[PDB]
Amino acid sequence: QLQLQESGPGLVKPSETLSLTCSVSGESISNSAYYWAWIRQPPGKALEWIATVYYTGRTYHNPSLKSRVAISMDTSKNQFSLKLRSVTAADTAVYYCARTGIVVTTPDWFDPWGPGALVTVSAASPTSPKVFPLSLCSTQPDGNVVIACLVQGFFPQEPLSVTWSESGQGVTARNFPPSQDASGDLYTTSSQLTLPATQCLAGKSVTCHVKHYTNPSQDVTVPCP
Amino acid sequence: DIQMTQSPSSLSASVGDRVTITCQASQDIRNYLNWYQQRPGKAPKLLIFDASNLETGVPSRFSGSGSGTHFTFTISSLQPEDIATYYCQQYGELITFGGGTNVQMKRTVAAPSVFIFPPSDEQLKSGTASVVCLLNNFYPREAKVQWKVDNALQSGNSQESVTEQDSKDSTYSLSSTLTLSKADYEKHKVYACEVTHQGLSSPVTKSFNRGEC
Repeated sequence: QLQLQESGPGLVKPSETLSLTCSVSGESISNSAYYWAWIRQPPGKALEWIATVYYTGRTYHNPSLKSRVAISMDTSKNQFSLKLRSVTAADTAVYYCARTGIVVTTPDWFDPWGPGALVTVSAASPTSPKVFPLSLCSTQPDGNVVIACLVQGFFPQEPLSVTWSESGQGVTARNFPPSQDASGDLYTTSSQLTLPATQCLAGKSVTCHVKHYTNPSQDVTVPCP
Repeated sequence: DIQMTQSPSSLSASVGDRVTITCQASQDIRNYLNWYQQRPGKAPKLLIFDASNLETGVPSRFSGSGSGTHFTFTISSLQPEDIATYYCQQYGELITFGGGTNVQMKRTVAAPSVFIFPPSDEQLKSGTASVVCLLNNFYPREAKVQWKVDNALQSGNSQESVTEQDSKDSTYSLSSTLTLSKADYEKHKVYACEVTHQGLSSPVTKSFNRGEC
């Protein structure tokens, strides 16, 4: 199947140039049938198409970004790339690559897309989260056990993924969007695991896996009640 | 050059409601107007191409009409799965997107389940202390989590986090984390989060005394 995959840095310092590469699999970008575009989306804001490249070298550009944008294409690697200059906090966004020119000989709509890569324009360096096991001091609910993981002080807020060693029937994991700390600059969230008390006996423990940014996943032991 | 004016910016509708999003083009784009559905954390998926046409893998309740400048996207019978942000996109001149419309589902009132978590020993050894108050599967979204430390109202030392509306049961979940230094934490005894929500006849207070958990 046709798949697109963005690659790039998680962080780029202000005023530097952002570089992204889309790796295309299952279709040749040198084919005259399709164009190849970059779209971005700031967190909480609308989609914004950036530029499109064609095998002949023809390029289209968003008028509000043409001056800072360079799009190109590597037919040998079957990749196409985006370069955004003068990045500020306004350029913090998820960046998508997509195929266009589906029905007409010029760009029409985008299908399919890449997964999207977050790019954070910040002078700050990554901060790994400090993960802490949480134990319910409330009343345990109706035959289940509620445990949690505190994921405190990390940056950037994404990509943050929390999974648990237990899953399936009777198990429900709840994750929450990273929240900016009142402390400053860092982010904190939590993950909740509800599972049958049968599956979290005293003395045993469940592991919550916190994978943040490109670092390996932290694995923290969360004791059962 | 060509601007897409998407109205409204957000809406809440009931199951089976007729939901219409309007996209006005600043000039003629004929039928070169597409519609995308975007789930949170995912790339947008094409639903309607060329103003009216159904792409593969799109339920029949999604439709589009119009040609020229005024375009309409219609969910004839809104389902809980259809909660998403929707964008119109024109290609009459380059590519521009509408501002977007996030569609939220209306359902019956559901009170939150509340859970309090005291600070961990590992975090206390690290110098900070965080009390966590969790709210599970509530509707509507509006919910107040009020922190009281020895009956004193806490300000500027908490952070809230609401999940996306659940695509199955249309509820929300909320996390509130009161954060203090270990010094300020050990200077006080009672720690309570008071939860206010329409589904609760009276506010629910989950509390604990320091070191007694």
